[PDB]
Amino acid sequence: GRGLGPLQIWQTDFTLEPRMAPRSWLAVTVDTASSAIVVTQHGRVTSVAAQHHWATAIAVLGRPKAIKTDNGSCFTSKSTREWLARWGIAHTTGIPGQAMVERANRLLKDKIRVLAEGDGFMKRIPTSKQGELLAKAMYALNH
Amino acid sequence: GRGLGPLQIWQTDFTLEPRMAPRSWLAVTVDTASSAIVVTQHGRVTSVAAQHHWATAIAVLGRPKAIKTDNGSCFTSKSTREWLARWGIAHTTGIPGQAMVERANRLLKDKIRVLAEGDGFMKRIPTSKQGELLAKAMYALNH
Repeated sequence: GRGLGPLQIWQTDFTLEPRMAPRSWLAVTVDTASSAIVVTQHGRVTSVAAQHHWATAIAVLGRPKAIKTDNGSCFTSKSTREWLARWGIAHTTGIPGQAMVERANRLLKDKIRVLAEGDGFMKRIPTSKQGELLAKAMYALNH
Repeated sequence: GRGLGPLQIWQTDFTLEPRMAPRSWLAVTVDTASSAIVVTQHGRVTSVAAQHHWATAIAVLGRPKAIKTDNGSCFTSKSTREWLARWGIAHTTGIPGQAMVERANRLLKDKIRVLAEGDGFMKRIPTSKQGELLAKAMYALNH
């Protein structure tokens, strides 16, 4: 039960991280209630990538009441609008307001760099090592 | 803080689900403290698949104190033993004891079937639809 606790509102963004190429587009959600982050990697910034990301974020965090994004085409497309309506999730792009996800993006890229360099990867992370490294970064920031 | 709450012990298993082919091996963790489930799909049952799965489960659930599995080769290999030691996670295969993960396996396969059939997929789920369907099943059982 929420009671008087924080409203179930996420912020979501994409951030480009070449250390994670070829799937260098990181989709990042921050739960504004808890500050928990979910991150997934994607080859291309698309509407369907956003939807795949949120499907995973819902599995992890539960179904939010609302999601805040910017006005990027992957978020304002008919496809994305319909996907969010299917889920019953309200969507805002703010006042024509997401400092928390901007912070998450920076903390995540910094952590990825630190972990990668720790493993001796000074440039791109080998593809076979990326999934666990990304999960380690998410763990590091959440737990 | 745990206080007097349940110990941070997981149960993990693999279960084969042809509706999810070609990545029909589902790695399933249940957190015995909360009954939360994490599921990932894999093409082959291997030590590294187990490790990839747990990396994701740690991102979602936090680092457990211990994990219970059976004596399958993917769990008792030198590779897996070393990976768990790297993380500082105790590993048991029990008394030469994981009813909760067996229940999770059944609830998950039943839910996958229901969701798939709801979408009109009476046999294998099209590959492009599997990730979101699996995430939906995980959501359904956790939230």
